[PDB]
Amino acid sequence: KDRIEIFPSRMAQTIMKARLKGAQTGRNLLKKKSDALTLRFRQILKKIIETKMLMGEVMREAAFSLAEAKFTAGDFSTTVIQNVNKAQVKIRAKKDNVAGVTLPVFEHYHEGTDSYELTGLARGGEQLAKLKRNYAKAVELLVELASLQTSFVTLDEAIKITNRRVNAIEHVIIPRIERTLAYIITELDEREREEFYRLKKIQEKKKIIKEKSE
Amino acid sequence: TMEVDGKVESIMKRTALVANTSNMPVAAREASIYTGITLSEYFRDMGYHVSMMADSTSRWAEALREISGRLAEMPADSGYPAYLGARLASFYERAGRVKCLGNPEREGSVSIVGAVSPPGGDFSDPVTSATLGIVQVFWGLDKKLAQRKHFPSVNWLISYSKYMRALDEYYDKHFTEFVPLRTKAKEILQEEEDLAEIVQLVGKASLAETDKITLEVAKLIKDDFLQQNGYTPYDRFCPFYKTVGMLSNMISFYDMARRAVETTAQSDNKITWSIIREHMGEILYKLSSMKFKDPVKDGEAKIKADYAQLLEDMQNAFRSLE
Amino acid sequence: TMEVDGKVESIMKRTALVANTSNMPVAAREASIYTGITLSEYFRDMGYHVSMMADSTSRWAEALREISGRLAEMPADSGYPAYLGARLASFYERAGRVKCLGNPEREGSVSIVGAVSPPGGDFSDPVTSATLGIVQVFWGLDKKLAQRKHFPSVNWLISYSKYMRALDEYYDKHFTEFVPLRTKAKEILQEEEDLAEIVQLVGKASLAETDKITLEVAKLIKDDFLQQNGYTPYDRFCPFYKTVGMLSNMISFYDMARRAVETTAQSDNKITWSIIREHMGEILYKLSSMKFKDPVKDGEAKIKADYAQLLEDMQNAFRSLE
Amino acid sequence: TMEVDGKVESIMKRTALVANTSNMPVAAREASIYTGITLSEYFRDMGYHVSMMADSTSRWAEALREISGRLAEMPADSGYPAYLGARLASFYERAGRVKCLGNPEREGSVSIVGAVSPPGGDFSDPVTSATLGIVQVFWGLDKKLAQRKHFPSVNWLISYSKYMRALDEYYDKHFTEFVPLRTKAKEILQEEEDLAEIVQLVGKASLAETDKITLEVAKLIKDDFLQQNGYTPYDRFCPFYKTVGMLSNMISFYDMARRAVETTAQSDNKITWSIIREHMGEILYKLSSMKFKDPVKDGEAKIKADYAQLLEDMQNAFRSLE
Amino acid sequence: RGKLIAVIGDEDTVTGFLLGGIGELNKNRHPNFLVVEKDTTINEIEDTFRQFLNRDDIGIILINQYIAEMVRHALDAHQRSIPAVLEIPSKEHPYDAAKDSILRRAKGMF
Amino acid sequence: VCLFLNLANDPTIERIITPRLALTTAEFLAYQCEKHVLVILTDMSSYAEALREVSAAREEVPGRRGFPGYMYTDLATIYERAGRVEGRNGSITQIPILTMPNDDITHPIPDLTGYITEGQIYVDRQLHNRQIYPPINVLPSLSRLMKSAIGEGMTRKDHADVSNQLYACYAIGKDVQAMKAVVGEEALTSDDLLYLEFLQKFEKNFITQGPYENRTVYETLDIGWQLLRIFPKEMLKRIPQSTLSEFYPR
Repeated sequence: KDRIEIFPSRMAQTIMKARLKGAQTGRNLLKKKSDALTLRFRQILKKIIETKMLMGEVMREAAFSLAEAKFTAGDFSTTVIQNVNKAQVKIRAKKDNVAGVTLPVFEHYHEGTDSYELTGLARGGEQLAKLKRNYAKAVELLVELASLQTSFVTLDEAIKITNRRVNAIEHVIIPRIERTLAYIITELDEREREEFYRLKKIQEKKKIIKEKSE
Repeated sequence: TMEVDGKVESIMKRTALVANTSNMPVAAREASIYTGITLSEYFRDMGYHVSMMADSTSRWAEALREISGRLAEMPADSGYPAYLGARLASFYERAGRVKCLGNPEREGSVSIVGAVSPPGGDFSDPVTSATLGIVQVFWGLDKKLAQRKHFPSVNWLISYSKYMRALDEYYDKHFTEFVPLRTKAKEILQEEEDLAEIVQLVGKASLAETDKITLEVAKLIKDDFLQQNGYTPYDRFCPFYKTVGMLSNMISFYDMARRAVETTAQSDNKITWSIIREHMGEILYKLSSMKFKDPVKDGEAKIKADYAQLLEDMQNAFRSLE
Repeated sequence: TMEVDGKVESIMKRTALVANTSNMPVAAREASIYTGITLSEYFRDMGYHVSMMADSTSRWAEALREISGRLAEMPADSGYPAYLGARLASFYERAGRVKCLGNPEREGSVSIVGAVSPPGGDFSDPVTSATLGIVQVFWGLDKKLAQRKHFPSVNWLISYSKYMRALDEYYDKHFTEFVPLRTKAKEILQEEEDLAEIVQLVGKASLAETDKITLEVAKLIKDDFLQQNGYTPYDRFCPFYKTVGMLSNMISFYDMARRAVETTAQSDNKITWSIIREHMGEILYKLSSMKFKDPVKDGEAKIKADYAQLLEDMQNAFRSLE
Repeated sequence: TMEVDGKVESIMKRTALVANTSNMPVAAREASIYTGITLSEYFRDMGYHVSMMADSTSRWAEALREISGRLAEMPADSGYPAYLGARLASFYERAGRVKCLGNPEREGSVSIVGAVSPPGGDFSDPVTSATLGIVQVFWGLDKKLAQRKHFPSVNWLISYSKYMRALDEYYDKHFTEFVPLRTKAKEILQEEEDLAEIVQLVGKASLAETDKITLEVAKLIKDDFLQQNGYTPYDRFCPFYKTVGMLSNMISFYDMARRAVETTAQSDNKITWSIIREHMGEILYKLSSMKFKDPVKDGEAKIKADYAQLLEDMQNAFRSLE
Repeated sequence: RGKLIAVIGDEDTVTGFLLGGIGELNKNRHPNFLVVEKDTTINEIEDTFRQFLNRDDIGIILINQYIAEMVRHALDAHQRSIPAVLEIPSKEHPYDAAKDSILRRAKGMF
Repeated sequence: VCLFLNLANDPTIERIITPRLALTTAEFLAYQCEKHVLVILTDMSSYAEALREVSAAREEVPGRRGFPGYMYTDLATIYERAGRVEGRNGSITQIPILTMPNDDITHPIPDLTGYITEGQIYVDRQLHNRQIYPPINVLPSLSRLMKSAIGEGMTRKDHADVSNQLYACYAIGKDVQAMKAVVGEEALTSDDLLYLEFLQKFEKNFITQGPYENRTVYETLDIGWQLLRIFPKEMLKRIPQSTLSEFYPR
């Protein structure tokens, strides 16, 4: 609705000016928070593009190392896929922070159970070891990229919410207070005008009393 | 015309007018109001239940203001004389139901429906304030609803009646369900009002699934139970059987939808307002077009039967949904 | 009663009351202030350090307003007679420290403390404004604190005292350390005021250690120094040695916490408020409990020694954290 | 000073100043507007084309408010008298181009360019609002553009002129091609007003080539057409033939760039702003330098021929790109 | 307690990440990797992606670019953040920056 | 110094005539004795209250906010007895001092005083509470004729430039200080840390003076330079290079 529904008065005018400036301070701070989130989000998008580009090359090299391993080691794929046991790699989620907003990111970490030790023992040897190394490199790059993606999504949510807050303020709350202030000023002018009329009337009646007495 | 003893008669035989247009002498407005209320008191004393409409008492208050300005008196708020409050109270206080004078025992009434025309549309207006300090029912109207053509433009939040507790003694023995239906309707409109501030600032993503039902049922009630195009053969008049029927169907829909949500919120068969909307696009349109049933072109029995059939249709749709 | 020379003596042996209840005539309501101030000036001339409490200069301005209206004078802002400023000046400016007349050299004084009560706490009310133009001290009221039931409810952001310039000499002679404590207390309160505006608009996550310590020492000051239960035996009156000891301990805590975090910032062995609070939770408890020391039974020596021991414990705890 | 018939003359040979300060009699401040307009009407009657500049009709209006207050008239909207709007209306209405009285046939005129001083840019106060309702042109000088070093500081978004329809008659006779250029220039600038928000949303690299051309030509107009350093010899005074020539060439470039992009959107050899700039840097520099063409030394014919030669070069460059 | 990594890709891809050290069998003996053979249908590849999406300890998910294009509608349904979804190259089909499920959020990717 | 005192409890008519006595003496000392006078009128709000009292005594009806309608002409009569006059080597400068009621810059006294006068110097409550003196808030403060009082031969070559640059860096520092609490300190760039340091040292070394410390304009300018050297030259974008090269080093 149009007006805040405070009753006209000088006290009300003071309170409304305080509240208008409070809402404008909120607008400014939230707009700066949105700008921080937007700069970070844009940076994160650009690095997503760049790291996808790097991922292309890195995966291509890893696939060639796999080819090279097959060259020496043969069809070990089934060996690996069967001796699954438990994972040597386990990822830890971490609470990053930008602006007031918490960004989930990932930390690469090892549980140490290399179920595929000795697998290349017969022939695979160094080529299979280098394959382990290549896909460890891939794991690191993709963990960094996954931290990137999670930050990107959460920043998207944060940006949407903060823009909705800033628009809400500057399109509803501030205009509401401005309308209430205009109404308060008008009604105080009305009080003053009524007082002026009453005093003018009293003065005229005193003049008429002078004429009645003289 | 109206049917008396099966014979139709015009209502100009039971209406009397006291016309003092805006441009006619100003002082005559006061005499117009008092002539009207005295005629109503006469017909009351005969033992009739008269109703006096005062087409605008703000124009009367302006008559008093102008006369007082001519008399050179000291004004109260915004120029009206100090005695505007006393005038309005004494005029409204001639209204109540009475055990009339005289020997043949009788009973009469003079209801007073006094429209206030506040300057600028703001109820700080001294006429409006002094009036609301006296009148027991306040059908405040809202210019924004009026612009949206939500006629009647009654503001269902701030408007009030202090007679509701007096009438239940009669509601519970003529329309026994109406009191609970009314309480639930008011709760629904209050809940939608409370949500409106949140949704305006935040958007509908935050809504609970029962709150979506509250919002959509409130929109149904506002658009299709409250508003009533007064210049159409179907809704120029709306008997209370039709009114209570419409409200009963809408509140029954609300109860069934909330039950459907609260029973499947904990499940994988989760019912949502969107699912109900898609599944019952027809039932909702029937609830929307109930207002078009014509009290006279379609008999009371026909309209009550159709509303009962819509209730059955809904009670089947919800079972088939769940 | 009061202690004087080791004997409890009534306070009416050294007090006088000028009762003027609200229903007693308006003229007397006006002359009450003058009679009181003249008695106070009489004892001033005798040579005493008199102190006068005027329960409502607002209800005095009502007598002035009403009398002006009855006399048919022209009013001014809000209806008060235009000479309200001059009248309030003539009342207040009889204050001060004076070299009394007459031969035997002497110097009394008349402190004046005039309560104001504007409508609804309005700060533009003409009596409040004219007062602010005259009074050297103003202990304004914070309604937020009043509603929180935080007593005293002094608005330490818009209340003011212009006597600090004078009293700095007395402090540099008696409580030499008090002035920088006062300045830092005001600075801390203002920084916390600033930071709360961000905290409510965004949240506490972004605060640095310095900001956290400012907030978590400002809460200590606002709850355990600037808050006083006037009805308890220990805080019915807080001597100045107790007040300066309390403030010294709190500000020393601020200084040393900020020292730790500033010194260990931009370094791996980082100290934080999150560490300090848990490391010396006892120290914070005793800083909070300082208020409970009771001069009436605890000696000045005991209280000074206890506060110095708390300072010692604080230094030990900080030195260990470092 | 001004040049007339090849000699430098002081404009006080053709200017009269009704100048007064704020401590002068209030009746002097209020009478200033009328004294000025009466002198201007005297010269109009002689058949001269008077131009009368009021320096603050807001201060004249405050003089009016003061005189009204001294007379104790009823205060109208926001304190100004009941007749401020009427007085402003009549005063400005005294303007106009007239066939003067008397026998020797004459035309004169009085152009009232009176300034108005809003409170901090708020155009809602009675003097500014009535002035903008009465007046037909408004030039809206802007401290922000002055800060950006854009002289004149005309805002070209708040500014407006309602005489365009009246002047189409004159342009269709003397400067036939100015009208379309006016329309197109204002439309370019209005387009940029939204392209800026597009840039904020998605960045300059995200705009189609046509709207990139819009942006660069709009900056060209801002920097080298609407910007005019008033202290230089060459373009302190810009004759209308030169202005229409400048805008004609700039809009010719705009249309040619739009054509180049639009006619190759249907091809793989699609043209871009980068192609256009790198291929026609000389043309862009020439357009930017069109300012320097000096009317005092570079006659009308020479400037017209130079602008037409720029048009020839631009035609050839676009054709060779095409 | 820590998160895993899951894979939807070729036999070579699964083997390579397995030698990287991602693989385990959970307490249900479920794997965290699918070898994509032509015999498997698109409904089943979508079901596998959905299973990884539902399972809360999975962590990061990897998909070959083209296979993810086939799984796309479930990817488009996966709007939430916590399990990342890395659309990766393949020896069969290269990766393309265009129209990735995550990148659909953006207008600044030119 | 010729000092006129109208105590709070002296007659309000004596208050009405005090500013006029002050300015009459100022006109004698300036336009007849030819010596530059500085008139410091203190608490023009307390003067306007006396004007109100005299009007009500005359039994005029109140104007806006209770003050007389002619308050503009009256305050103008007081203020506009100032300025230099052709053919007399003296002048009269004024520095009215206003107690703004309710801190409302729209109140008739400050509104009319702004209409008649040529600037404003804000004493600010946040600065005062932070215990800065003189709590002159230089962001809303203005001197519409400063551009005549500075430059070579009046103060020094670099006065206008240093003033503009200090204002710009102070405002950017206030902006950065508002942003800090939202983005956090470690999210700040090195330039923003420079601006925060400049804000601190501008409020602590330049604005803050202490009551009895007298700084010539030259000393104020050198303090300004000592603050502007927080920035490398490329950040002082409002100072021309012809000045930067001359003053910046050392």
